Amino acid sequence: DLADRFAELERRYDARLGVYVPATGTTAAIEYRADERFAFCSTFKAPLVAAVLHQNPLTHLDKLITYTSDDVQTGMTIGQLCDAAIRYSDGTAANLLLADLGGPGGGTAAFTGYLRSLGDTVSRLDAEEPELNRDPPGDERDTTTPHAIALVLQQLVLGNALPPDKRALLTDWMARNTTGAKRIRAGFPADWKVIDKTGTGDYGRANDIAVVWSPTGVPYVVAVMSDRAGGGYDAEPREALLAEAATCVAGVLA
Amino acid sequence: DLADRFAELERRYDARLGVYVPATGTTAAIEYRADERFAFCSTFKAPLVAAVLHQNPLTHLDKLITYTSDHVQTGMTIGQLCDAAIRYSDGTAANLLLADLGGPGGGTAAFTGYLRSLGDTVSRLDAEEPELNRDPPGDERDTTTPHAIALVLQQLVLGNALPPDKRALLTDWMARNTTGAKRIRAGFPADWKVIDKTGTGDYGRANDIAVVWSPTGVPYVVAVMSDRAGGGYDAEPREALLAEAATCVAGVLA
Repeated sequence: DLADRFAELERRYDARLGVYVPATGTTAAIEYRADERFAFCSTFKAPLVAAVLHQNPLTHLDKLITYTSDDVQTGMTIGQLCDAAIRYSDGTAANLLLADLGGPGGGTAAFTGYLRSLGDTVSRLDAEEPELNRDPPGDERDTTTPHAIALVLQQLVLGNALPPDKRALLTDWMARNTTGAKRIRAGFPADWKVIDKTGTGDYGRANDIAVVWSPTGVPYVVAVMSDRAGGGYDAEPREALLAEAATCVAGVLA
Repeated sequence: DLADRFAELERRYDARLGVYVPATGTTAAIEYRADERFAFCSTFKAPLVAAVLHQNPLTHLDKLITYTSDHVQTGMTIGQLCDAAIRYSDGTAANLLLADLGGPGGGTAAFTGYLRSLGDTVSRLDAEEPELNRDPPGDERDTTTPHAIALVLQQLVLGNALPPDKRALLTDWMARNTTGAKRIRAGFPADWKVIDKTGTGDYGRANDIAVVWSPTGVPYVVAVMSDRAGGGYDAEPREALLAEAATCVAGVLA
């Protein structure tokens, strides 16, 4: 019935839609293709910043980054990179943050390890920007699931994965995100608070992961993922699909 | 007529609009506040990439970025930074390229010097990302003019500021830009080619610089710049102002 409404959205937007909202005390979980794999695209940048915060003292956020270009001091701090990675979905920033995690594969293994540390046994990051938005449909590389990513985001924002000060930094960056106004945010009434991280890619990929707070003060975690493989590489992402999906979710949580 | 239409746009969008289109064989120049200063915002990224290309052999584009704390190789080269800076308007990429061009603290001077070398005596870059989008209205720092930036872009894409292979790289990156669909592109009919670089910032700043080709093969250079200083730091940029301005321009060039 809710399932029937999501199926109608898929029909209307010629798309595959995935939704997960964890249960609360007064609401059942919402799950639609929740264990199907979808490309992360830029949604990984929210947990990425969490990983960097967790692995380092707060002072590290003041570290001005340096690099070498022989197959150099910059004016950029890790904190500035965290801000850019979330609020502007800056890919180069994410690549530098991944490298800051250390380990093999530019930090992709370390990031995947951080997710494992949060009990996410499903998600994987294999490549970095820009390739991670460009895997063909069906490729498991660089994917998560609505279910997986929702439970990660829940621990980060609502749980204890980060101490309070670090948690506040992540929450604020997500709260001031500039890219999500036409996705989950558009589907929830204005008196709900929404913090989010978007993701977009080829094959009509459009994602948004959010923590929303009802007027009554109840937090919910909403993960919506979509793609349009029927259109091939050039399929247009449909933000309005995510907004409409968010509206269905809101109607159930109201 | 045209000046009156731009004035009306300013009134309707509560904004300051600047326009410059160089003359061609069959068309008069278009100029509206063309010599007034506006913040570059990310528009500087196109000339930035030209500067790096000019000062280096094409082999430089293959140089890898290694993040250093004391070494973590990224999957990123100078070429990929060029692609990111222009197509995704990556600020972090721009900052790395500024460092590549002038060294630590020297990129902005090197960039300004490059513009001087192209005969642009007006523009200046003083800060890096993100500060360069944040100067108070009336600060001359980090500004160009529609007139200045149009003539720079003309030399880069249509002139011989760059040798053919380098020129082709810059043109292609601009051609595949993902961020400008609602600005100049939105004002020109679909059978016109549009390559562009956008810029957005605080105080309602929204810019776009483009080279457009008519179906008959005639190139025009279009620079549109806007801000909403009266609304203060948080004023919303209005993309539709740029699209409308572009539509007026297109109607005159058709």
